[PDB]
Amino acid sequence: EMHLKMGRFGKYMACTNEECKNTRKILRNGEVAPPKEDPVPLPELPCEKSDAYFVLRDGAAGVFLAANTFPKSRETRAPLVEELYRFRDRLPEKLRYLADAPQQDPEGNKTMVRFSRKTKQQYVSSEKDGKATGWSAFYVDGKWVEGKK
Amino acid sequence: TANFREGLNVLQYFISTHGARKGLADTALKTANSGYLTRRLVDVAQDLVV
Amino acid sequence: VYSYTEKKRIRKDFGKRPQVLDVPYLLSIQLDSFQKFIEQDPEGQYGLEAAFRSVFPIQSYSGNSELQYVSYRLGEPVFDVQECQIRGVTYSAPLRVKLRLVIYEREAPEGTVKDIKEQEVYMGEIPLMTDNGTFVINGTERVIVSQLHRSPGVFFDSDKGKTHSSGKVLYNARIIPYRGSWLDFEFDPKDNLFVRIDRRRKLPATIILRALNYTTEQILDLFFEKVIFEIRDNKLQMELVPERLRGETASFDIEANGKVYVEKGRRITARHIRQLEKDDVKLIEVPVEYIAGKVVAKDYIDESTGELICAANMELSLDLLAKLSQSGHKRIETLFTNDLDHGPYISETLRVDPTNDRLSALVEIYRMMRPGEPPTREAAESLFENLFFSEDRYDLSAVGRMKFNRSLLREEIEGSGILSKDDIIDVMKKLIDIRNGKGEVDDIDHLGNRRIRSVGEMAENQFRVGLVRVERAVKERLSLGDLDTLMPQDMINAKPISAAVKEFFGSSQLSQFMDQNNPLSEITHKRRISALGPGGLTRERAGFEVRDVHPTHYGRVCPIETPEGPNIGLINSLSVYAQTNEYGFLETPYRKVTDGVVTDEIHYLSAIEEGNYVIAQANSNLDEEGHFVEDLVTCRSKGESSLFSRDQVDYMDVSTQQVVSVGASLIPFLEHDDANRALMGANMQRQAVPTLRADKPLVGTGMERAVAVDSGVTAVAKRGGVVQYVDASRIVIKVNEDEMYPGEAGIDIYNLTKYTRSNQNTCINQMPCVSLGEPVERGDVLADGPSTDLGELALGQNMRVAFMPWNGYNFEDSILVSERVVQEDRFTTIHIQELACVSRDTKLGPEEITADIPNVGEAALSKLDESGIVYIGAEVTGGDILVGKVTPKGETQLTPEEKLLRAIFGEKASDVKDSSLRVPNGVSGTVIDVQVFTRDGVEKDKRALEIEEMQLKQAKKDLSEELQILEAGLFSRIRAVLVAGGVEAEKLDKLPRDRWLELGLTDEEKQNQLEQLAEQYDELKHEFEKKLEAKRRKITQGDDLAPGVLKIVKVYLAVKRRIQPGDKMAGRHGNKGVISKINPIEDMPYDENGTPVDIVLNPLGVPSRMNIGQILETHLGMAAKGIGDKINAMLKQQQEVAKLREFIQRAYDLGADVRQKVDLSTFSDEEVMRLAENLRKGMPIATPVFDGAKEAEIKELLKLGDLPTSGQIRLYDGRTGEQFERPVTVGYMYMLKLNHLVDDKMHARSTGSYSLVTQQPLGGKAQFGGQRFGEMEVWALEAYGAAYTLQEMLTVKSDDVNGRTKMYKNIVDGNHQMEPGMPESFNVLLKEIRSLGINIELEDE
Amino acid sequence: PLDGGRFATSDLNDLYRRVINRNNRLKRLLDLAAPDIIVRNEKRMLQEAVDALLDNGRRGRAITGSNKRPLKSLADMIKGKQGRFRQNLLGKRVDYSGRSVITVGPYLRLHQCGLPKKMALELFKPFIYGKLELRGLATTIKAAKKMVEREEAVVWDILDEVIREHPVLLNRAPTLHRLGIQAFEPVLIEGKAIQLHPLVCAAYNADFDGDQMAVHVPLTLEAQLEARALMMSTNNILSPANGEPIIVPSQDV
Amino acid sequence: ERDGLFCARIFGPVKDYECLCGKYKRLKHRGVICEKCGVEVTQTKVRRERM
DNA sequence: CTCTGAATCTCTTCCGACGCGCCGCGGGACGTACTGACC
RNA sequence: UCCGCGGCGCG
DNA sequence: GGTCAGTACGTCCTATCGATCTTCGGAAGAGATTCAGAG
Ligand SMILES: [Mg+2]
Ligand SMILES: [Zn+2]
Repeated sequence: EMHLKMGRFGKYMACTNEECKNTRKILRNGEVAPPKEDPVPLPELPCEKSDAYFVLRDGAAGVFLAANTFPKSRETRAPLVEELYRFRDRLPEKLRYLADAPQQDPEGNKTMVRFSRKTKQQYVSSEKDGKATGWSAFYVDGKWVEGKK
Repeated sequence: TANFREGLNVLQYFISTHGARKGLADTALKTANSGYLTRRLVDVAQDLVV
Repeated sequence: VYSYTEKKRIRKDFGKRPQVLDVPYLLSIQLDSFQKFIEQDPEGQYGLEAAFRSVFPIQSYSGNSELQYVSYRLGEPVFDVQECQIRGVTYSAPLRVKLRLVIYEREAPEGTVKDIKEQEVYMGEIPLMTDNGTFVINGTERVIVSQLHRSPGVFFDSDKGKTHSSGKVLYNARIIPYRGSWLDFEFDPKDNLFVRIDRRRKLPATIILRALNYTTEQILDLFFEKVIFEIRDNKLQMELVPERLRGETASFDIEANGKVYVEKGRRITARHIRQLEKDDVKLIEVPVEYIAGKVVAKDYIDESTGELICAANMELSLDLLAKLSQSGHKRIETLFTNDLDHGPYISETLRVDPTNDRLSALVEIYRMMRPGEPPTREAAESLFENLFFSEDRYDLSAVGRMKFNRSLLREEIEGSGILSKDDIIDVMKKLIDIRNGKGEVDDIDHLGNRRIRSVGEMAENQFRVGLVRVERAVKERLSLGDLDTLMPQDMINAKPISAAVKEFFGSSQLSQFMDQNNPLSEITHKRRISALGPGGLTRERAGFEVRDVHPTHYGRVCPIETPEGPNIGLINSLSVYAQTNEYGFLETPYRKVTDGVVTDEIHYLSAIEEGNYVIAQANSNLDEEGHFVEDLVTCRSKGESSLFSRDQVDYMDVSTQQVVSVGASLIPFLEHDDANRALMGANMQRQAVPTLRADKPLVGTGMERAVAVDSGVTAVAKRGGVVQYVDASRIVIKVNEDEMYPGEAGIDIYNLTKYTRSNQNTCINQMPCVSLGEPVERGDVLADGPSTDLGELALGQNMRVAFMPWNGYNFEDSILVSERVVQEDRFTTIHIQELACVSRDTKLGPEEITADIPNVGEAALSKLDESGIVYIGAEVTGGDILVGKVTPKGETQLTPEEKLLRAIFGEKASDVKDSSLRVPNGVSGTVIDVQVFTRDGVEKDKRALEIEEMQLKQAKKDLSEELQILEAGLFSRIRAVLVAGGVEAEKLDKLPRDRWLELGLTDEEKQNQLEQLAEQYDELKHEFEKKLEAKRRKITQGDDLAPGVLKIVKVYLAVKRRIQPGDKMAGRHGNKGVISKINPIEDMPYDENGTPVDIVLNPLGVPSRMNIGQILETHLGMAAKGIGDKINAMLKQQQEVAKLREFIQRAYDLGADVRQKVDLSTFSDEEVMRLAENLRKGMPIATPVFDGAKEAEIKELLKLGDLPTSGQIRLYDGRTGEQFERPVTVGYMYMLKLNHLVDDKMHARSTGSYSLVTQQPLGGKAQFGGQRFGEMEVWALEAYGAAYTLQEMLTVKSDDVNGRTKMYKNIVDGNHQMEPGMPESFNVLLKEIRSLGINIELEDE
Repeated sequence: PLDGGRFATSDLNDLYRRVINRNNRLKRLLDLAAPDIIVRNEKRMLQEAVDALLDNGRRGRAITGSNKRPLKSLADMIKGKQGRFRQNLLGKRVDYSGRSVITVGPYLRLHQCGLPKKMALELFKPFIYGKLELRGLATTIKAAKKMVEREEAVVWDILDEVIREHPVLLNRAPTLHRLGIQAFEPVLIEGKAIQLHPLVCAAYNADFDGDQMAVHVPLTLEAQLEARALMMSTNNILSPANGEPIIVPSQDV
Repeated sequence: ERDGLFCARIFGPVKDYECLCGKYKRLKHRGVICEKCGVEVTQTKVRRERM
C-alpha cells in the first residue's frame, strides 16, 4: 500500500513498506503520477551541441533522451526506434516493447517515439524533411498496428 | 617609562596597543552615532526659515 | 661561515640578542592543514580517511546488502597549474575510492555472505593546493583564510547586570557542539533557572531533567543536601552538621546533651561552630516554628490510607507537621537552603515548572521545537533523542570533549561525542555553583577559548556533508535496486560531493581572491586569521571586546596589523613564531629556564598553559652560560607583569620579534613609532606596487630574506650544483655528484615566469640572479621575482629625503618629487590588463569576429590582421580596435524610399552594428599576448590556426630542449662512470654517444649503474614521446566555453605607468602622501657637493604623528649611503684590495656588542671585490624590530662615513642659491608606490547612460557614471540659498528626461536656461505607493 | 536580458507570479465545487502570498528565492536607506560631475582651483559643442563630437574660452557642514589631480594623503550666480557655527 | 505573453509607435488599436505608467 | 476578602554616517503535443 | 542591462 | 479540411520536517500579568 504525505516540496506519495522507499508525485490534473522508470545511461549516443552523452529518461511527458550534464548542457531529443533497437538490452523490462515497434514507415522514412497526451500512451511516428509524414503505429493488445494519422 | 626617542620595550608596546585599537574602534562607532544624530537634527529642523 | 650566495651582499646586522629559534616556514599553517586533509592516515583520524570511516560502511534498511570502503586514491590532475590558469578551470585531482558491495544470503546468520564485488568508484574532484598555499578555482588564484571561532565545549558567562535593573548579575551556561543544536541555561532575576535550545523559547530547566527520566525526588536528591528531623513524644529534633549553621541568625536557643549556649539574634560565629565540632553535637532540639516553612524532600504517603499527605517540593506548615506526626512519620527529610551558599533555585524552578511527568516534559519541548502541530509520544521521544543524544545529528568533537571535561574538572580528556545525562547535570551544578559564589565566569575572548580552523578542516566538513548526502542516496538505491545486476559505481552519484566542495571553494566567505600586489601581500593573506565566516561573528554585531587586544594575544596574534574600518579587530595576523596545537589552539615557543640557566630547549605553550608559568622577556640580559645578569628579571606571569627573582623564572621568550607579525616585523624602528602609525605602515606595505627595477632597502630588519624566499615568487634551488645555462627564461643547473640520486640525469631545469598578470593587474616577472659557471647551494635564490632583489624583499626604492617645508608643496602630507626620480624610472611600474571580446549566439544571427567593420575607416582597420585581431607588439591607445566584432542589427526593415535615402547618405544601409573591442579611454599600452578560445565545432580562424601552430612549435621546442639537456646530463654520467673504470678516453671521444651507450664495462657495480642510467634514458625518450602526444592533443582540443559563447579572444595590454602628481607614496612608518609637484632638478635643494635631494617631506607630520622611526631611519639610511660612497670612491680610484677590505671590515665591526661577526679574512680577493661592487650603492643594514640599532651606533656609523653626527646638513635653495637658515635633516628613506594611482581615480562625465527604472545616471567609473549628490550635499545647498543649483541637480542633471534633453539643446544653442519638470523617480514612487493599495495623487494639477 | 539568453527578473515578478498562481488555482477550485478544507487552505495560501507581495517578512518567515535571501517587496522598495526616498529622491546621481585626487595649489588665489584639462573637456563638452557651432568650425553635432574626440588645438582654445568665469563646485565627503561644498573659478592644469587652495582645507577637513574630491558644473545663469555669490570661497570666510574665521593659516603658513 | 505580467495590450507597445504584430509601424498610425492583437500604437513610455 | 486601576514586566518592531574603487559568484528555460481560428 | 550576495581596499 | 500560431503540460527532482545560512544593543510602544488601595 502507498499513502499520501506532505513535505517541503508539497504533496507526494510514499509506500508504507519499510523495506521500500519508492515515491511518486502528485501532478496538476491526476490522481498520481505514472510509475516513472529508472533512468538508463547510454555512453554510445553522443550529444551534438555539446560533448556530453545521452541518457534515457521516463516521465509523464514520455520517454526521452537528455544530456548527462543536464543542468549545464540542457540538450534533449526524442529517441529513434532504430536507436532503441541498437541498445535493446539496456532497456528495462517494460520499455522493451518500444524496441519491437516497426522502425521505418512504408515510405522508408525513419521513425521516432512520441507520447500521445490525450491517450497517455507511446506511439511511433515517421517524419520527412522535419514534418510528420502522417504515419503512426500504436500498441494495441500486444501488437503494433500502423496506419495513416 | 620610556619615550619615543628611546625605544619602548616589547611589553610597553604591547600595553600601548590596547589604547591604540580602542581609539580606532571608538572612531569607527562614533562616526555612525554622530551621523545618525545629525540626520535626526536636520529632519527636525529642516522646515525652519526666516 | 657565510655561503657563496650570501657573500654577494652581507647586510650588516645591529641586533644583540642571539637567535635561538629559526623563523618557521611562514606558510606552514596552510600546507600542514591541507596535507592533513589529503594525505593518507592509516589510523583514520584526519581528513578523507576519517570522513570515509565516518560514513562507511553503508547498509540497507534491514537488508542483506552492505557497501564498504577499502581505500582512496587521488589521481593525477588533467591540467597543471599554469594550464588551469590559462584555461580558466580548477586545479583539481580526481578522487578514486575502492568500494566493496557485499550481498549476504537470506538465510541466517546475517553474516553469511553470498557474493562480493569490488571496484574503484570515482566520486568527484578535489581542488589541490599549490606549492605556495594557494588554490586555482576558475583560473583565478584564491586563498582560504583561517577562522578564529569559539571552541566547542561549555562556557559560563554573565551579563554583568546590564540586562536588568539594579544590575543583578544573571549567569548563563552554553554548550557549543562542533555540529548540532545549542543548549543554554540561564538565570532569571527571580533566581529561577531556565533552559533554551537553539536560543528558542525559554523553558524551565527542570523540564530537561524530567525529560531524562528523573523524578522530582531524584532531582532534589541530585541538586540539594538533606536535613533530617525526628519526632519523639512532644519533642522535635534535628540532625545537625555544624558547618550548616554558618551565616544563620540564631533565632532560637540551641541545646544538646543538657548544655545550652545561644545569643539570640546573633549570627553563628566560627567559634560557635568549632565548639560544636569539638563537643560532637550530632543532634539538636528545635521548635515547631523552625521546622515550619522548610521544603519537603520526598513524597510521604499515609500507609493506612494510601493518601499522599505531602508531596515533594511542598513547603512544610504547622498543620502538615501535625498531619505527618499523627500519621506516624517518625523520620522526616527536608532540603537545605541557605540564602548565601545553597540557594533554592532548583526547588523554585520546579515550582514554576508547568510539567509533572516525563511525557509532559517531552510534549512541552516538542511543542517548543515544532510549534503548531499535535504531539506524539514516539515523535517526542525521537526528537529528544536526536537533539543531543544521536551521533547522526550531534557531534561534540574531540576538542569539544576535552574542553567540556576540563571545564568540569574531569580527569579524562577523551570520551563520547554525544551528551550524557551526567554532563547536563554537571553543567547545571557548575552554573549553580557560580551563582552561589564558587567559581568564576569564563573569558570569551581568551585565546584558550578561541580555536583556529584551517583549510583542511573546512574542506573535510564540506566533503562530509556531501558524503552524507551520497550515503542517503546509496541507502535508497541499495534498498530499491536489482541487487545482483549492478556494480558499486551504479550506486554512487558523485554530484553532491563535487557540488559541496566546489561551493566551498568558490562561494565561501573565507575563499578569497588572493591579493597579489607584492610578495608580502601573498604571505600576509595566507597567514591571515578571520573571526568572520560560517560559524563565526558578524561585523555589525561584534562588540568592542571582541575587537580589543587581549593579553593572550602575546606571541600568537599580532596586536598591530589589523586593518582599519569595519573589520578592525576581527581580522588578525598570525605572529612570526606562532603555530597551532593539535586541538587547534594557538601556541607560542618559549625557552625553558632550568635552575637559573636558560636552555636551548623550546616548549610551545598555549594560553592556558602560559598563564600558569612565569615567563621572562626577550630583552632580559644573560651572558656566557645562560644566567640572568640581573637578580630581578621582568616577567608577565598571569597577565600582570612585574619583577621576579632569577629562580622564579620558568620560561623566556625565544625572540624579540615574536609578538609582531611579518609585516610589522619588516618595519624598522617599530619601537620608536606609535601603534597607530605602525598599523598604517604595516597595512600600506601590502599595497606597494613592484617597480621597473627592484631596490633593496638600505635600512631593513633582516626579515626580507625570509619573506622573499618563503613566498614562492623566487626560484629557489632545490639541489646544489653549478649553473650550466642561464637566460632570461631558463636556468639549467648541473647537480653535484654527492647530491644526485642513482640513475638520474643530474640536471635541474627552472623555467621563469615572464610578464604575467597578477590578480591586481600588476606584473609578475622573474629575472635570473646567477651567471654561467657560478656555484649554487641548496636553498639559494636563483631568480628574483616581483619586489625581490638578490633574494631580499624590495617593496620600494631608496630615496634621498630632506625634511623641510618647501613653498607649500608639502603642506598637508603632500610630497615634492624631483624630476630625476621620473627620469630614472624609479617608481615606474608595469601594469597588465586582460581584455576579452566574446562572440555570442544571438537571435537573428550569431556575432562574427571580422575585420570588415562597417562605417569604420581603413586607418582604424590597419592595426588589425586579416582575421580582425590586433598584432602582437602593436602599440595601442584609447579607442583603437583590438578585436573587430559585428552584431546583426535585427531586421530593421526599410521601405524602398528609405533604402534609397540610406544609399544616398552613404554606407548606412547595413544590417550589421559594430561591437568591436576597443582600448579603454585613457589607456595607452602595447599588446603582449593574444589567446583565442573556440568552442568545439566552430571552425578556427586564420589567427587561431596561427596561434595553435606557434603553440605546437613552442611545445615541441621546449620538450626537445629539455630532452637534450637531460640526455647531455646522462651522457656526462656515462663519461664519468667510464673514467671511473674501463676508461677509453681517446677512443671514447672518437666513438659517438650511441656507441658509448653500447660499450661494455668491467664486472663491477658500475655496470649495474650503466644499466640503470640506460633504462632511465629509454624512459626519458618514452616520456618525451608521450608528453609530446598529450600536449599536442591538449592544444588541439576545444574549450568548454560558457553556453551561448562561440569564441573568446583575450588581449593582454602592458602599460608602463610613470609617477605623476596625484599618486600616493608612503614609507614604512605610516607616512602617507600624495605627490603634489614634479620639481625640476635645478630647483631642488642641494648640498655643498651639489647633490640635489630627491624628495622633500614636511617636518610637521612627525611631531603630531609620533612616528619617530622614520627620522631614525632617515639618519641610518644616510649612514648606510655614506659607507657605500666611501666604497664607491675607493672603487673609482682603483685602490688596492687591502684598503677596501680594511674599510669594509671596519664597517662590519662598527657595532657595539653585535652578534653578527663578519670576518673578511676568510674571503678571497674576488669575493671581496664582488661584495664591494654590491656595496657600492649602499651598505644594507638590518635593524630588528625591538633589538635594533641604538642612537649612538647610528652616530658612530655616520662618523665612519665622514658625515655629520646630528644627521643634518646645510642645504642651499636651487632657485636662489641661498643657504637655508637652519640645518636640514637629509637622509635616505625607503618609499613605496601604493597602487592608488591617479589615472585609475580620475573620472568625468557630462552625459551617458541612465538607469532603467530610476532614469538616473549610472554609478561608477567603469559604467561612465555620475557622482552621487547625496542627502548631505543637498543639506549643504539648502544651508546656502542655492535653490536653483539644487533644482538643476535634482531635476535636469539627474532624472527629468525632457528637462535634460532641453538643457543639452539650450547649452548647445547658447541659452543657459532651465525648464524643469517632474523627476521620474517621484513618478516611480507614486506608482509603487499605488501598487500597495494606497491612493496617492497630486491635487489641483 | 542577460548574456547567455538568461533574463534577469525582479523579485516583484516572482511575488506577482505566486499571487496569480494561487488566485487561478483558487478560482478553478471554486468552479469545480471543491470541498471546504481544500478551498480554505487555498484561500490561506493566497492571503499569505498577497501579504508577501505587499510586505514580505512582516508575518511568518519571508518567502525566499533560489538564493535563500528574502524576496524584495514593495515596502522594501519604499523603505530604508536603499529605498526610493533616501536613495533616489533625497539624493541622486548627477550629470556634469567628476572626481579626482586632490593636491596642493600653493600658487592659487582663494577663489580659484586647479582643474585638470581632460576633466574640464569632458565636463564642458556641451558648451564646447555650442561654441564650435557658433564659430562655424563644426556644421553639425557629430562634427563637433569628432573634433573634440580628436582633441584639436582649436578645441583647447574654445575650452579656455568657456571656463573663463564659469565657477565649479568642489565637494568632499562627508559633507558635514555647508563648507563641504564650495565654488571656485577653475584654472586649467595639466595632470589628473585637482589642485586645492591650502586655506580651504580646514573647512573641507581635507588633507593630501589620498583624498578624492568631486567636481560639479553649474549650468544655468542662476546656478552660476549662486555659485559666485553664495557658494564661492571668498564669501565663506566666517564659520556659520560660531562666527569665528574658518579660512585660517595652518601648518607651514 | 497574451495576458501575462508584461502583456503588450495591457501595458503598451514594446517599441515606439510600432504594433506588436508589426501591422502598424509609423507615427502616421498614432492612436490606432490593432485589430489583430489589440496593442495601441504609441510610445513605449506608457509601459512605465500604465498599471 | 474581592475588584479595579496603575504600575511593572514581557514581547515585538525599528534604527544603526557619507563617498569611492576592485574582485568573485549567483539569478527559469526549452521542448512537444493539442486545440482553435482563419483561409 | 538589472539585482543580489560575498570578500577586499581608500578617504 | 488543412495549416499555422498560440496555449498547455512536462522535465530538471525532490519527500522529512533536519538545511541552514542560525544567536546585538538601545529605545519606544502595545499587550499581559501582578500589586496596592479602596470598598
Ligand atoms: Mg586624509
Ligand atoms: Zn497588431
